[PDB]
Amino acid sequence: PKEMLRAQTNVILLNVLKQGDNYVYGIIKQVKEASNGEMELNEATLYTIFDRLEQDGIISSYAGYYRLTEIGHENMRLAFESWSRVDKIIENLEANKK
Amino acid sequence: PKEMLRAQTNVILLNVLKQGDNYVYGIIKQVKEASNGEMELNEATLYTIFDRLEQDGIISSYAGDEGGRRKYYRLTEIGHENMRLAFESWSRVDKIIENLE
Ligand SMILES: CCN1/C(=C/C2C(=O)C(/C=C3/N(CC)c4ccccc4C3(C)C)C2=O)C(C)(C)c2ccccc21
Ligand code: NI
Ligand code: NI
Ligand code: NI
Ligand code: NI
Repeated sequence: PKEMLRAQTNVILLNVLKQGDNYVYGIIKQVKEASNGEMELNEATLYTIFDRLEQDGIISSYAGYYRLTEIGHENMRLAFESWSRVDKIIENLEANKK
Repeated sequence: PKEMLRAQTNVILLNVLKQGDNYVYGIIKQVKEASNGEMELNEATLYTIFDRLEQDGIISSYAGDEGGRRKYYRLTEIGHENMRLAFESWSRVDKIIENLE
Protein backbone atom coordinates (compact mmCIF):
# COMPACT_ATOMS: atom_id res chain seq x y z
CA PRO A 1 0.00 0.00 0.00
CA LYS A 2 1.61 3.30 -1.35
CA GLU A 3 0.15 4.93 1.83
CA MET A 4 2.44 2.63 3.93
CA LEU A 5 5.57 2.88 1.70
CA ARG A 6 5.83 6.70 2.20
CA ALA A 7 5.37 6.08 5.96
CA GLN A 8 8.43 3.72 5.87
CA THR A 9 10.44 6.09 3.62
CA ASN A 10 10.06 9.22 5.87
CA VAL A 11 11.37 7.20 8.86
CA ILE A 12 14.50 6.17 6.81
CA LEU A 13 15.10 9.82 5.73
CA LEU A 14 14.72 11.18 9.33
CA ASN A 15 16.97 8.42 10.82
CA VAL A 16 19.61 9.57 8.23
CA LEU A 17 19.42 13.32 9.17
CA LYS A 18 19.45 11.99 12.80
CA GLN A 19 22.96 10.44 12.25
CA GLY A 20 24.27 13.72 10.66
CA ASP A 21 23.30 16.67 8.39
CA ASN A 22 23.05 15.35 4.75
CA TYR A 23 22.10 16.33 1.13
CA VAL A 24 19.95 14.48 -1.49
CA TYR A 25 22.67 12.20 -2.98
CA GLY A 26 24.59 11.68 0.34
CA ILE A 27 21.24 10.37 1.74
CA ILE A 28 20.48 8.04 -1.24
CA LYS A 29 24.07 6.65 -1.01
CA GLN A 30 23.96 6.08 2.83
CA VAL A 31 20.59 4.29 2.29
CA LYS A 32 21.90 2.29 -0.71
CA GLU A 33 24.86 1.22 1.52
CA ALA A 34 22.78 0.49 4.72
CA SER A 35 19.93 -1.26 2.76
CA ASN A 36 22.63 -3.43 1.02
CA GLY A 37 21.37 -2.11 -2.40
CA GLU A 38 17.92 -3.35 -1.13
CA MET A 39 16.52 0.26 -1.11
CA GLU A 40 16.13 1.47 -4.69
CA LEU A 41 16.21 5.23 -3.85
CA ASN A 42 14.61 7.64 -6.43
CA GLU A 43 16.20 11.11 -7.20
CA ALA A 44 12.88 12.39 -8.75
CA THR A 45 10.77 11.58 -5.59
CA LEU A 46 12.76 13.16 -2.61
CA TYR A 47 11.30 16.50 -3.73
CA THR A 48 7.68 16.75 -2.30
CA ILE A 49 8.88 14.28 0.42
CA PHE A 50 11.31 16.93 1.92
CA ASP A 51 9.08 20.03 1.26
CA ARG A 52 6.11 18.65 3.28
CA LEU A 53 8.51 18.07 6.30
CA GLU A 54 10.10 21.60 6.22
CA GLN A 55 6.50 22.85 5.47
CA ASP A 56 5.34 20.84 8.56
CA GLY A 57 8.49 22.05 10.45
CA ILE A 58 10.67 19.00 11.40
CA ILE A 59 13.51 19.67 8.87
CA SER A 60 15.71 22.71 7.91
CA SER A 61 17.61 23.48 4.60
CA TYR A 62 20.90 25.48 4.95
CA ALA A 63 23.38 25.96 2.02
CA GLY A 64 26.76 24.09 1.78
CA TYR A 65 21.93 20.44 2.89
CA TYR A 66 19.41 19.45 5.68
CA ARG A 67 19.25 19.37 9.54
CA LEU A 68 16.82 17.87 12.11
CA THR A 69 14.80 20.61 13.99
CA GLU A 70 13.97 21.11 17.71
CA ILE A 71 10.38 19.95 16.80
CA GLY A 72 11.67 17.08 14.56
CA HIS A 73 13.74 15.25 17.23
CA GLU A 74 10.62 15.54 19.51
CA ASN A 75 8.09 14.10 16.92
CA MET A 76 10.45 11.05 16.62
CA ARG A 77 11.26 10.67 20.37
CA LEU A 78 7.36 10.63 20.59
CA ALA A 79 6.73 8.18 17.68
CA PHE A 80 9.64 5.81 18.72
CA GLU A 81 8.36 5.86 22.40
CA SER A 82 4.67 5.24 21.48
CA TRP A 83 5.38 2.48 18.82
CA SER A 84 7.82 0.74 21.29
CA ARG A 85 4.97 0.53 23.88
CA VAL A 86 2.78 -1.02 21.11
CA ASP A 87 5.53 -3.69 20.56
CA LYS A 88 5.36 -4.60 24.33
CA ILE A 89 1.49 -4.60 24.21
CA ILE A 90 1.74 -7.11 21.28
CA GLU A 91 4.27 -9.34 23.16
CA ASN A 92 1.80 -9.41 26.15
CA LEU A 93 -1.08 -10.42 23.80
CA GLU A 94 1.11 -13.36 22.55
CA ALA A 95 1.77 -14.05 26.30
CA ASN A 96 -1.97 -13.71 27.37
CA LYS A 97 -2.47 -16.56 24.74
CA LYS A 98 -6.12 -15.92 23.58
CA PRO B 1 -1.74 13.21 16.77
CA LYS B 2 -5.15 11.60 15.93
CA GLU B 3 -3.96 9.89 12.68
CA MET B 4 -1.20 7.92 14.52
CA LEU B 5 -3.37 6.85 17.55
CA ARG B 6 -6.03 5.32 15.19
CA ALA B 7 -3.17 3.60 13.24
CA GLN B 8 -1.60 2.16 16.44
CA THR B 9 -5.20 1.17 17.36
CA ASN B 10 -5.58 -0.68 14.00
CA VAL B 11 -2.35 -2.67 14.61
CA ILE B 12 -3.26 -3.74 18.16
CA LEU B 13 -6.75 -4.85 17.06
CA LEU B 14 -5.35 -6.94 14.15
CA ASN B 15 -2.68 -8.52 16.42
CA VAL B 16 -5.59 -9.34 18.82
CA LEU B 17 -7.43 -11.20 16.04
CA LYS B 18 -4.13 -12.93 14.91
CA GLN B 19 -3.94 -14.64 18.36
CA GLY B 20 -7.51 -16.00 17.69
CA ASP B 21 -11.10 -15.23 16.54
CA ASN B 22 -12.66 -12.93 19.22
CA TYR B 23 -15.71 -10.75 20.23
CA VAL B 24 -15.87 -7.03 21.26
CA TYR B 25 -15.96 -7.38 25.10
CA GLY B 26 -13.20 -10.11 24.81
CA ILE B 27 -10.93 -7.86 22.69
CA ILE B 28 -11.31 -4.81 25.05
CA LYS B 29 -10.64 -7.06 28.10
CA GLN B 30 -7.56 -8.60 26.37
CA VAL B 31 -6.29 -5.07 25.41
CA LYS B 32 -6.79 -3.62 28.97
CA GLU B 33 -4.73 -6.60 30.33
CA ALA B 34 -1.96 -6.41 27.62
CA SER B 35 -1.62 -2.56 28.13
CA ASN B 36 -1.46 -2.97 31.99
CA GLY B 37 -4.59 -0.69 32.11
CA GLU B 38 -3.15 2.16 29.96
CA MET B 39 -5.51 1.21 27.08
CA GLU B 40 -9.29 0.86 27.44
CA LEU B 41 -11.18 0.88 24.12
CA ASN B 42 -14.87 1.90 23.79
CA GLU B 43 -17.31 -0.32 21.79
CA ALA B 44 -18.05 2.60 19.40
CA THR B 45 -14.45 3.28 18.27
CA LEU B 46 -14.08 -0.52 17.76
CA TYR B 47 -17.29 -0.82 15.68
CA THR B 48 -16.21 1.93 13.20
CA ILE B 49 -12.67 0.41 12.88
CA PHE B 50 -14.22 -3.09 12.27
CA ASP B 51 -16.77 -1.47 9.88
CA ARG B 52 -13.92 -0.29 7.56
CA LEU B 53 -11.95 -3.59 8.01
CA GLU B 54 -15.02 -5.77 7.03
CA GLN B 55 -15.75 -3.30 4.13
CA ASP B 56 -12.11 -3.71 2.77
CA GLY B 57 -12.30 -7.56 3.19
CA ILE B 58 -9.53 -7.54 5.89
CA ILE B 59 -11.75 -9.19 8.59
CA SER B 60 -15.18 -10.87 8.48
CA SER B 61 -17.64 -11.97 11.23
CA TYR B 62 -19.79 -14.97 12.25
CA ALA B 63 -22.14 -16.12 15.05
CA GLY B 64 -20.83 -18.74 17.57
CA ASP B 65 -22.37 -20.41 20.67
CA GLU B 66 -20.91 -21.32 24.15
CA GLY B 67 -23.31 -17.40 27.53
CA GLY B 68 -25.48 -17.03 24.37
CA ARG B 69 -24.90 -16.30 20.62
CA ARG B 70 -21.94 -13.85 20.18
CA LYS B 71 -20.59 -11.95 17.12
CA TYR B 72 -17.06 -13.32 16.38
CA TYR B 73 -14.53 -11.51 14.10
CA ARG B 74 -11.69 -13.27 12.18
CA LEU B 75 -8.62 -12.22 10.13
CA THR B 76 -9.40 -13.03 6.45
CA GLU B 77 -7.00 -14.65 3.98
CA ILE B 78 -6.21 -11.09 2.72
CA GLY B 79 -5.97 -9.83 6.34
CA HIS B 80 -3.19 -12.42 7.08
CA GLU B 81 -1.32 -11.45 3.86
CA ASN B 82 -1.34 -7.69 4.77
CA MET B 83 0.05 -8.26 8.35
CA ARG B 84 2.86 -10.58 7.00
CA LEU B 85 3.73 -7.86 4.42
CA ALA B 86 3.49 -4.98 6.97
CA PHE B 87 5.55 -6.98 9.55
CA GLU B 88 8.16 -7.96 6.85
CA SER B 89 8.65 -4.46 5.25
CA TRP B 90 8.68 -2.84 8.79
CA SER B 91 11.31 -5.41 9.94
CA ARG B 92 13.41 -4.37 6.86
CA VAL B 93 13.11 -0.65 7.75
CA ASP B 94 14.23 -1.63 11.31
CA LYS B 95 17.52 -3.36 10.11
CA ILE B 96 18.22 -0.53 7.51
CA ILE B 97 18.26 2.13 10.30
CA GLU B 98 20.65 -0.21 12.28
CA ASN B 99 23.04 0.00 9.18
CA LEU B 100 23.05 3.82 9.57
CA GLU B 101 24.67 2.70 12.92
C1 LIG C 1 7.37 5.92 13.04
C2 LIG C 1 6.19 6.52 12.25
N1 LIG C 1 5.02 5.51 11.72
C3 LIG C 1 4.76 4.16 11.86
C4 LIG C 1 5.69 3.34 12.44
C5 LIG C 1 5.69 1.94 12.70
C6 LIG C 1 6.69 1.25 13.38
O1 LIG C 1 7.74 1.63 13.90
C7 LIG C 1 6.02 0.03 13.23
C8 LIG C 1 6.14 -1.32 13.57
C9 LIG C 1 7.17 -1.91 14.23
N2 LIG C 1 7.18 -3.24 14.47
C10 LIG C 1 6.21 -4.35 14.03
C11 LIG C 1 5.66 -5.16 15.22
C12 LIG C 1 8.31 -3.53 15.14
C13 LIG C 1 8.77 -4.71 15.60
C14 LIG C 1 9.98 -4.79 16.28
C15 LIG C 1 10.70 -3.61 16.47
C16 LIG C 1 10.18 -2.40 15.98
C17 LIG C 1 9.01 -2.40 15.34
C18 LIG C 1 8.33 -1.34 14.78
C19 LIG C 1 9.23 -0.76 13.68
C20 LIG C 1 8.03 -0.30 15.88
C21 LIG C 1 5.01 0.70 12.52
O2 LIG C 1 3.96 0.27 11.98
C22 LIG C 1 3.54 3.89 11.09
C23 LIG C 1 2.54 2.84 11.59
C24 LIG C 1 3.90 3.31 9.77
C25 LIG C 1 2.99 5.14 10.77
C26 LIG C 1 1.81 5.45 10.16
C27 LIG C 1 1.45 6.77 9.91
C28 LIG C 1 2.36 7.75 10.28
C29 LIG C 1 3.58 7.38 10.89
C30 LIG C 1 3.92 6.09 11.10
NI1 NI D 1 19.20 18.87 14.71
NI1 NI E 1 20.72 16.83 16.03
NI1 NI F 1 -7.68 -17.45 9.13
NI1 NI G 1 -6.31 -17.22 10.18
